[PDB]
Amino acid sequence: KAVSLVEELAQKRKRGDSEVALAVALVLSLANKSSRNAIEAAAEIAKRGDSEVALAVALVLSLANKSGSRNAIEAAAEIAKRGDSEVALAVALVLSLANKSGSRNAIEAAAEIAKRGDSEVALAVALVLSLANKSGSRNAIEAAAEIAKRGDSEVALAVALVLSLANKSGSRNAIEAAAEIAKRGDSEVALAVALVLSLANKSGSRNAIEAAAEIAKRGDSEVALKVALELSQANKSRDEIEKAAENAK
Amino acid sequence: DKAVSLVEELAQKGSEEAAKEIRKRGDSEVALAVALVLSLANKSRNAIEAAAEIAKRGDSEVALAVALVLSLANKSGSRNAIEAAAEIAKRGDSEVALAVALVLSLANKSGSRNAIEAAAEIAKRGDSEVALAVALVLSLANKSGSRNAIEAAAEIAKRGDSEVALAVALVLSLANKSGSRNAIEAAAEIAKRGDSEVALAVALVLSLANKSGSRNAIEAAAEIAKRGDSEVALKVALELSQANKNGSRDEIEKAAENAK
Repeated sequence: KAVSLVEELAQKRKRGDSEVALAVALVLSLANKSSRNAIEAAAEIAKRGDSEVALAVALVLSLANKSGSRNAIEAAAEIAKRGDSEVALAVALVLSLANKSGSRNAIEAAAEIAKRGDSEVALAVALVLSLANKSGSRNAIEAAAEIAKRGDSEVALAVALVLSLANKSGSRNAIEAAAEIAKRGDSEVALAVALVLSLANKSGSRNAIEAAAEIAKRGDSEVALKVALELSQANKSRDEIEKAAENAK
Repeated sequence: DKAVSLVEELAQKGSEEAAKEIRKRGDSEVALAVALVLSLANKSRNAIEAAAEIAKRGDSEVALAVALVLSLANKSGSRNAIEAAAEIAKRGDSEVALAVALVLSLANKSGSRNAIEAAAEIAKRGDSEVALAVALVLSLANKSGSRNAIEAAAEIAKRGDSEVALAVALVLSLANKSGSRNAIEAAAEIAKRGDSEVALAVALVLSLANKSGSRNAIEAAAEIAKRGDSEVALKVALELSQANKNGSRDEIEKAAENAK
């Protein structure tokens, strides 16, 4: 029967694998209601006969119609032509997260990442998006959009570190400053701060963590590294962690 | 019509009604999606039980993500990964299913069984942030083409720490853009070590070396990475950062030699 649904949707088998059959029906059912290139791409997948790939494409395609951005529909077509499940999935995440983002910058950025089709960028962007969506600050979501727009794997990975590290500190000041760093959008500041926060949390001193949030807010790359040095060596005297924290204050 | 038929036929087969609801809505994407979800459940008990929750939801995005994770749980052929996928299907969060799909898919394409073992663990923990961060380290190890990095990625994935994975994926990524085979070589050494403070401190140096655009700086940075001394990376990072700000092409090469 599945071949019938794929055959009807195709026309409008010899292998006989249900999943592939249904999977492709999706790829064609989604293409036929979309972009001439989209329909053409969906066909190429059907000829491929890959269970995993057909779904990822349909998924990126399903997410392409939800945003509406034809650039997303056209970008999904090229990913369908590339036929790499890694690229499709990572773009699915960025697209899915941009939709749940509630930001048109994020949606516009996500479509841009789809065109470029860089797997590494989309995943790192999807991280920064996943964190901004959980942070609950309108400014952070736009910071992520700005980051995703730049299409830089390093800033996304450096900012995601800072956001992730702040969320584990439970310190509103640290989170407040973390969103500030994403706005600034500087890879060198985020990493220098990512160290400080990482080293404060590991030392497990609220005064160290809050001192770090102070450093982050100030956003002075050299100062974070100076404290990172002072904080690192103490980690290697609970009496002393407070000293370097106060000094950083 | 066939969509509701295929879903209904598979729905009759020990299913827990929902098919009538989906049929009443008459959405193909949801219908084909759920059909795939149930089809994958039948051949695979909690999965069959879990798939019904998806069917009643009538959500196109979740059904595919779940079906995808299910499809990959079959190709891995690891029972633990099947059960893990069922718990994710019970949640019905397309984000977790997607991020886990990647880790599972990337672990399958890696060829390391430690990795596939790890990928299954990630599905059980169902941590959206860890699955993505690991997927990075995995995606980067599969592209590096050094069997040790893949096993390094498996170890990282095994520990289930988003910080170490994000710090390591940073150095690996930073090394791949350096074009320096020794930097890439040292980057694989860092991931094996598995130290977050070391990788970050090194990620800094590399970030600064690449930015300054001095091959001496990069090769010096790679030397630092090989040593793996966190305190020494930050010292050079400070010396390197301040040259990147002034732009003294004569100075950058000076602090690069100092790092040796």
